[PDB]
Amino acid sequence: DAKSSAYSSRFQTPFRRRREGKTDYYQRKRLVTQHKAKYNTPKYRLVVRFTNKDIICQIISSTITGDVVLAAAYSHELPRYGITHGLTNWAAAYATGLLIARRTLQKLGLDETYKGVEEVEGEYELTEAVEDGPRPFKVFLDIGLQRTTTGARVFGALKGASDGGLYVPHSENRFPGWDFETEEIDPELLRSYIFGGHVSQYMEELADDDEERFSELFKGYLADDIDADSLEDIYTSAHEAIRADPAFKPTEKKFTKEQYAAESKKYRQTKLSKEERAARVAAKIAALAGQQ
Amino acid sequence: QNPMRDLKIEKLVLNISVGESGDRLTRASKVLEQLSGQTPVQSKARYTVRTFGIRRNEKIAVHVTVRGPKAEEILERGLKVKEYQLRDRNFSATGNFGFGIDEHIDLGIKYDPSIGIFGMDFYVVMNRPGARVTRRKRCKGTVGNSHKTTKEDTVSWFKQKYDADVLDK
Amino acid sequence: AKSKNHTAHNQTRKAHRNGIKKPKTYKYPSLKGVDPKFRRNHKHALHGTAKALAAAKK
Amino acid sequence: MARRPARCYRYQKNKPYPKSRYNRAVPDSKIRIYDLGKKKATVDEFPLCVHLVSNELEQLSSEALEAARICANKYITKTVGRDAFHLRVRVHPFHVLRINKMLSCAGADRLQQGMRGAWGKPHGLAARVDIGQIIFSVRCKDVNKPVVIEGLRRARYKFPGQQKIILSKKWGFTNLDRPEYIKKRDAGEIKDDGAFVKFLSKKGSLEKNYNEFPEYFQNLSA
Amino acid sequence: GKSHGYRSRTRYMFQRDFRKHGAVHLSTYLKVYKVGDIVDIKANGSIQKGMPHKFYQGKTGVVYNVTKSSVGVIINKMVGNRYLEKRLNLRVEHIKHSKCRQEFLERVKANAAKRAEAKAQGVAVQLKRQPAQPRESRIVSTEGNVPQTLAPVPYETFI
RNA sequence: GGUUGCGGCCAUAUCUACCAGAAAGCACCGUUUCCCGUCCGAUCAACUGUAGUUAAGCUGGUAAGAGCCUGACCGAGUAGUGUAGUGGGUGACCAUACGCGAAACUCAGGUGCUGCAAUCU
RNA sequence: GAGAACAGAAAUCUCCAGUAGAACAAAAGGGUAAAAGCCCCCUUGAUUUUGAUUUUCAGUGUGAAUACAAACCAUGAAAGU
RNA sequence: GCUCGUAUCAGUUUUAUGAGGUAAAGCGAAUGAUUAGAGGUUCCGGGGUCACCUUGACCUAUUCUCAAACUUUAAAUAUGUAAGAAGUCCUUGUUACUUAAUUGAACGUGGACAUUUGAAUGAAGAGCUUUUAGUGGGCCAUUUUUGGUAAGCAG
Repeated sequence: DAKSSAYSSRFQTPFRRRREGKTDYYQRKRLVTQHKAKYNTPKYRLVVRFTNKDIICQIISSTITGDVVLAAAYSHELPRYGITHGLTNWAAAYATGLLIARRTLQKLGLDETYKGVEEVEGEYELTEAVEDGPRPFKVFLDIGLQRTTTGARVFGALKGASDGGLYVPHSENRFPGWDFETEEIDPELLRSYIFGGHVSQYMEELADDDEERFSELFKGYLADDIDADSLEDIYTSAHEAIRADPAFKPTEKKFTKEQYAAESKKYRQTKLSKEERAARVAAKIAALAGQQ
Repeated sequence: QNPMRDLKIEKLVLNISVGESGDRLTRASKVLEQLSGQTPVQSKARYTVRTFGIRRNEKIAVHVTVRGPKAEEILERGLKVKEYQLRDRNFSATGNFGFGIDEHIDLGIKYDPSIGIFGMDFYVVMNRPGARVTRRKRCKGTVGNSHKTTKEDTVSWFKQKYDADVLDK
Repeated sequence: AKSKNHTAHNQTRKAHRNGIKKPKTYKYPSLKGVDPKFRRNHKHALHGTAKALAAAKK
Repeated sequence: MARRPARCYRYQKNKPYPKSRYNRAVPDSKIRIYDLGKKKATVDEFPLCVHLVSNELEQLSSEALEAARICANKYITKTVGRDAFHLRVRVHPFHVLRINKMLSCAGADRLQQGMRGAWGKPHGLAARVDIGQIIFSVRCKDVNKPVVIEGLRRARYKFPGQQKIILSKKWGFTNLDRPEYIKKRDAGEIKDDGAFVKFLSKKGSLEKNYNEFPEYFQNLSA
Repeated sequence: GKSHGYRSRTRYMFQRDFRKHGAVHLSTYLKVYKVGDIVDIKANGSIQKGMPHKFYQGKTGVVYNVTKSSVGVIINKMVGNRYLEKRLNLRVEHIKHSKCRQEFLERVKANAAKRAEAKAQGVAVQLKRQPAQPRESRIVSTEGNVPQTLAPVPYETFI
């Protein structure tokens, strides 16, 4: 308390996005920097952010005035491809990484090659270059603030991109089920995580055990009357659907932007001018002097 | 008025200070284990004092933090000997509070040999829901002035819960 | 015994008597201290264009 | 070891050499009291302010300030009383003077090396003084003007250089001219602060201003 | 023991100016440097690898080499009676573009644009810059601006 | 126009107090089987947008607000300084001629703008 | 600053403020706040080859340093270092 | 002497663009010092009424004076670069470099570039090399300035 004026004068505020805490500049400082002998070539970042109820994944290359986005892929549009509930789960995180990997490859014109893996058996296999062809698109995973951790959804999307024909360097260290006694990953355990095995196994356990929590949680799955075994089916159907049309169909955008501005402005607080400020103090000075 | 603005216990820290290192610490550790059901951590000495028998880095205290319904249970059994009544003092400017007891081994569970008798220190950290906003890594901010906790808000919460009363002195 | 240890007197007059002339910069500067990766890539690029121009003039 | 004549150190030949973490063995200043007379005295009572002003650039020894401080105070208090004036010394002796002690005995050349290692040891304090600055400021009532003149003209003899006594148009120790000050004091703009006055600012929190200067706002509504 | 270290007499040169300490803004890295681009050295003391010498503060030189995380600059040095060509390997944190060139560049384009127009219509468009020529004649009206009479102010003490 | 994600300039953006927040978003919020990490699922990790909330965050507004930024024929052409004199002054320094020229003070205004993409009565 | 048995100015824990008023082996200065500080984890790049360059400078040496190349490694999820 | 003949130049100015941290200025800006007060304390001492007269500091708003080893700011002079045919613009060729790429970089091939070929003034010839002499005790003056009390003192 009692913030001194000298402190206010001398306080060097950090960068705006550091003040908000959203951007770790020390780490961005070495991501977006580029080999100076590669003068104009952008260095693309595969940025994934796990907000509540949605997954944000996008491809970002830095310019002088600000970051430009090639193409983005969120989890709000996943219902179009068949993923309805639990758009934040680990399996969805893999799917949204697959979706953006397909999206960017088709936007660049490299869809016909680098199919990644059509059959996902969950083994650590990078997307190598083909013999005498354009190189695989190289993007760098900028997870941001959230901690690196084995089995984190952030590396679920990592596996999604690297299985989507997009070459993002990584090690099998942070994928779920990474053993410490031996450096073998479990393809069966990943394949479960790809299709929600860590979720369907909790489906069936609760369903076998009780119904209170099983009906409280997972309510939308109960609404569609879809069982855990169908979770694998719907995730697959999403994958080939994603591999069928990643062309980024937008929404219908009813009540378009000028109307959007129109309604916001009515409920939007305005700012006074000097005349209001002069009037307000005069009324306040008179009130405080009005026999007080 | 507002449902979720109601206060709740965040954590109790169960503090003990031991002059030396040895079997007393070991039994101090295990009495806290049977106290809270979770192993405590040996807070390590910070400086040398030459008068309290302390060299640097000699692990001169034991404490543990308890949260959740187990915290609700453990403060109840800890405040029963306190008699659900407390001094008008002991309340911090943020509304956190604490006090000390003299024994726990046979206070709530059967006493067993080779454990000694230890007094110790309670301290309750109580804040209303939303505390993550000042502890999360991303989008770290503060808690607004209304959301803060004060003496009158905490002591009032002390009244309605347990029907307790303050200022027994 | 004790002597004047240091001075810059008459140095600037000496320096400008013959003048300080710029190093007479040259087209096609000394290709030294450059990145080696650039350098003997630049070798092959100059090789390739020489053959092309040689074949262009036949 | 005796003090040197002041004309040794009169001129501002050297850069400021104050007492610091690099200058630790500095002797204490001889002058220690800078406000004299009824110093707990308000502002309205002493409208007249007169200054002892330097017209030359030199160093005034800390002791010479103390001598003139004594003589000026002693004369004025004997004439118009202790509580009729407020004498304030403006300048403070921060510059540390250095002396190179030479042995004055026969055979001194043997025990001393001339200026090999001529860095003088701290000798005393003085105030570096410039043109047009103020050395002494005396605020008093218009009545006892000639006494303070004689008091301030009896202190110049103890100062090196050629000083001047000039009465100031500013009200006492304020920066405001007499009519401009009275305008504010008439319009409740001014609050006594023991030895000085705080002026109401047209900038800042209106609440704090109203609390600190209620009389101004009351006069506005009348 | 007189000292001539690599960072002597540099208490203020490598300071971080007030309210701009800490990390460096990222437009420093995103700036693109090609060989031959004139650049001026400003040492940002926050980054310690690849700092320039104190003699190179504010000097300007062309770029002859571009490396992984640094550029190579050619500077002229006042030594003896002749200039020597010095090659520095400086991190991009200590370097920025010289805005003198872009002014020459933009003027050339306007100069080229005028030449294209003077090719079609209005030849001899007076290509070369002309410095501030002496003021030409004018008429200064008195209407509503009668010359007021001024006199020097009498001296008073102000104190 | 609001919101989100990534940013650029890095306080006109900060800080202290109070106020408002339609829709959407955000956030708090709920549960530990799994991965994971702690004395403690508080942080982190996972599962659910379901049980609720605008209280807080956040956004914006308010303050003769501190601060910060800009400008002023405001201080001030002042301090200072380059050049000149067989200028003055014993000296200290000062004046003048031809140039450049502040800082503090005073007052006025302002309190983020914007890039890419997406979303939203 | 507010507090908390023993425990006091100072032994340990919690909260609030805290533009750095601490620490960074050692002089002083510069520099650093999701770090260059503290704690933890993993490692040896404190490795090899030579060259180029900066400082002292005769543009000699020595020392120190900078940026690369070819490797080979370390670390990280990676960018990168 | 040599290679050339008005320049790839200049102890200079202007334009523009920087760099500094001295002078000055500043302490109701940090740091270190500083004179005077004014208003406000936990039971981290009232020493006497145990809360009742007597004080035990600190914080706030001021105030005076400073700083070679303090500084927000901040000159003057001095100082760096640029002011074009070795440039600009357009096109497409090489690379074992680079990019996701037929992406860029570097080097280019061809093609358009007089009233002024791209600020001012001047150029007295410009540039380059070889060789060798003497010298390598300095001193004075305005300004700046260190040690000294000062010096026809020392630096």
